[PDB]
Amino acid sequence: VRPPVLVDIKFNPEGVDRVLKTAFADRGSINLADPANRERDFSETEYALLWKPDADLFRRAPNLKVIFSGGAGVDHIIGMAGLPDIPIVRFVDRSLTTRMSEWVVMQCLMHLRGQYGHDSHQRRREWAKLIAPEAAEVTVGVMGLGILGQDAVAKLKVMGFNVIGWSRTRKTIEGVETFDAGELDRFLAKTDILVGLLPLTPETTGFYDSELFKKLRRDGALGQPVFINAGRGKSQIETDIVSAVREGTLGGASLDVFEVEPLATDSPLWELENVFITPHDAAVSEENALFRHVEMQIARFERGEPLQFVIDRAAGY
Amino acid sequence: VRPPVLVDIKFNPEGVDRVLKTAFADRGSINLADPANRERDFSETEYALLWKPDADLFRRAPNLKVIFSGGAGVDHIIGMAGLPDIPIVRFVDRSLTTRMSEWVVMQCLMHLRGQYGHDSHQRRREWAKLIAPEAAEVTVGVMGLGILGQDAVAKLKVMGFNVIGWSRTRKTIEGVETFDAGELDRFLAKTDILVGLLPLTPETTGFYDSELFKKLRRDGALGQPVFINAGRGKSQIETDIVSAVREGTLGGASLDVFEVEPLATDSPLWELENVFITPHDAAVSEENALFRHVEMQIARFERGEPLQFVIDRAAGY
Ligand SMILES: NC(=O)C1=CN([C@@H]2O[C@H](COP(=O)(O)OP(=O)(O)OC[C@H]3O[C@@H](n4cnc5c(N)ncnc54)[C@H](OP(=O)(O)O)[C@@H]3O)[C@@H](O)[C@H]2O)C=CC1
Ligand SMILES: NC(=O)C1=CN([C@@H]2O[C@H](COP(=O)(O)OP(=O)(O)OC[C@H]3O[C@@H](n4cnc5c(N)ncnc54)[C@H](OP(=O)(O)O)[C@@H]3O)[C@@H](O)[C@H]2O)C=CC1
Ligand SMILES: [Cl-]
Ligand SMILES: [Cl-]
Repeated sequence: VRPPVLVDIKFNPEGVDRVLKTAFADRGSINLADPANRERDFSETEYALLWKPDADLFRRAPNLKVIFSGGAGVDHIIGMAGLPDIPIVRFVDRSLTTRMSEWVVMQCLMHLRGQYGHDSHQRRREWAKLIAPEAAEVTVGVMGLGILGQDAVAKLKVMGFNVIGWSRTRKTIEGVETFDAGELDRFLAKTDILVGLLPLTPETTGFYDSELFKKLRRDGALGQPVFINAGRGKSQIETDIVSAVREGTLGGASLDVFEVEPLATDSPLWELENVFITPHDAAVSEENALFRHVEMQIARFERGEPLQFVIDRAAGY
Repeated sequence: VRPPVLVDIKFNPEGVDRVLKTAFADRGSINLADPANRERDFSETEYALLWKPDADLFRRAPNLKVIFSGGAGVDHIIGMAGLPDIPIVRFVDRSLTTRMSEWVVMQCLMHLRGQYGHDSHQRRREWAKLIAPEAAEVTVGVMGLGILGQDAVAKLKVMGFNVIGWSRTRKTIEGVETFDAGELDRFLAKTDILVGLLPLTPETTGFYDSELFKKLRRDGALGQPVFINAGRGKSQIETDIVSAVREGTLGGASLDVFEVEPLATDSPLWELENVFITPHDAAVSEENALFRHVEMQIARFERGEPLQFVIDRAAGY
């Protein structure tokens, strides 16, 4: 008999309860939201699925073999005291990648084509032809070339954009100029539409700021460059986005993530011209997908195969 | 010395005058907008570039070898009395195809992802996550599989949509179910998002009507099906689009073309929920592109090679 999987995830508790009815069917689960588990024995527990876990979890479950993040991010876990030296697996919803690429391509097209203007005129019953350059005249600079960035690059290229990429270690991608960490300024100077698909680490906290926006290409085919972020909200400085749009440093933005979520009602972003807001719904997983992922990794682990999507502790993502 | 090319195109006359300064540089042009050409001798004229030409042009220029349409469409020419039995070449701006595909993919994504709702909530400072199915769950049915439709199909497929096509003669396209003329009802019943890329002919006049909209798939992943048209406006019955959206037969629409252009200020379409209007600017040619196209076809013709993009007179497009 395999021991049940420990689950401590701060999502809709009623939703989690329901998924867990059919998850882990060979072993069951220990839902830490249930008061009947306040004094549960975790001595045999092998696997823990955690999202914003209780601080003393690792004292209670000292024999864990693998930690599974309940999210795509691991900032919620990585900084915890007493985090054991065991693999931490991030949630890579293999079906979510394509949905992030739908969002990225749509946002880039809406900026390329002038959706903001089209919609403003439509609401005023104004017939107003706009000029847009073809995609090939515009360079999209993708920051982050991991699971999400490499899919976005591929699809943006097919739509016709010139695409360049930036990552901590330079990638090799056919047809796409790619840059190392240290080449940030050069990469920004070539970029008309910046697409952010970075994890949140100390190095990427407050990264998208006034100074960065002033380095984007100023004499490109869109007139003024555009900032797009669907990575993590704490990577950007929103007051600097607001100032940059008002002063014309940025021609617009598309944002799915924010420093504080939900975005405050009084944020200036909501009504800023040429700014598109989605409420962190660009690529949210269907509720079972996390559990299917964890189950699959357990199966690999129990056949003696390598875990996938293991984070690099020293790098922080 | 080759004779100058006859040009009778009802566009901005000042714009046409300017392009013609550098066009046809080995022979010149005869601009019929110029009053100095009211009594010009066209006995030697070989080529005519026409958009909504004068009715007696063919009496004045009886020795024409080739007619070039000034537009992508040829409805403006095809019905004319005394139209000579010589090739008519349509304007296929080889660089416009990719721009039509940008528009089609953007519109399909905006309907897939709920841009209308996102934007409505954003304007009200409301944080409101929406559910959207992945593209693979939605079938886009492309009507017209010519230069524009085949490019749209390819790019929609890469974005992840299921795609099917319909044309007068069935095409063979790998990975895409394709249907013949007579299979329209079956094709409509499988379609969640209809994309119209048909020419205007008698058979396609008033084609997109109430009866057609009621045949689109009703139990699909978008809930209610969507109508998209960027072919010709006279192919649709706008009052039926309005009724279909109000009654819930259509979940929304995207339109670049209209029965009467510009779209009347009082049209209900402007303010209809889930309807996106662009003012016939999805794929408008840069002003020189027409002349470069005509020049290239003349060069082929003068080397004894076949003209390209010749219309099928019996079929009407
Ligand atoms: N808005 C949303 O709904 C969602 C947002 N996300 C967010 O997207 C992020 C990216 O996801 P994913 O692509 O799967 O992540 P990956 O870990 O696969 O890729 C991360 C990329 O970021 C690069 N990177 C990390 N740190 C730096 C740095 N300091 N300098 C330069 N490049 C850096 C990495 O470089 P290298 O390749 O050299 O390692 C890599 O290319 C996630 O961490 C998550 O926060 C995820 C899902 C949904
Ligand atoms: N909104 C805009 O700015 C623009 C609009 N357009 C419009 O787009 C139209 C399509 O352009 P393009 O793709 O280059 O044209 P093509 O002539 O290359 O293709 C036309 C397609 O329509 C199909 N078709 C024609 N009549 C019928 C019919 N009765 N039943 C079923 N299918 C039919 C043809 O079938 P088959 O393959 O069997 O011949 C073909 O697949 C143009 O005619 C023009 O009016 C063009 C450019 C810009
Ligand atoms: Cl964040
Ligand atoms: Cl029309």
